[PDB]
Amino acid sequence: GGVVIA
Amino acid sequence: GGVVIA
Amino acid sequence: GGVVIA
Amino acid sequence: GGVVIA
Repeated sequence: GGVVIA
Repeated sequence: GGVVIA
Repeated sequence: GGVVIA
Repeated sequence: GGVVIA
């Protein structure tokens, strides 16, 4: 599970 | 370039 | 599990 | 370049 702002 | 959530 | 701002 | 949450 995760969140990426890139 | 990329993003992987796996 | 994680969060990345990059 | 990249981000991996795995």
